[PDB]
Amino acid sequence: GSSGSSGKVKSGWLDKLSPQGKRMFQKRWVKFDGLSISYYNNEKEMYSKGIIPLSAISTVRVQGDNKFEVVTTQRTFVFRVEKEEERNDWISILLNALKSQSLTSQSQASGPSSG
Repeated sequence: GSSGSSGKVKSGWLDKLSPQGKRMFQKRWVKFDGLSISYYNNEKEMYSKGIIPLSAISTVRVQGDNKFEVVTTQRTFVFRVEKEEERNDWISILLNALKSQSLTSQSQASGPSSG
């Protein structure tokens, strides 16, 4: 165990679910540093806030096609990607940053392989 490969961050156009009726989707810029998820609105805004703390993230799972649902102590959020590799990537990135903050946590899948 004690794995750790490159790729602890990720940033790209993501469709956030603002409304509560799957009536539409709003695209917003997202970026991960390693502590929290900072995602701002596509358009330039002022006096606005929108950051999800890694601690809030209780669990992560996949949804629909090329989509996933991120549960947060506050309110579950749904993020959609444009590529398959991304969908899986994002999740992994989070799960990886979740195990660091929480030892002996719920394991998803281990891949012991070097080169």
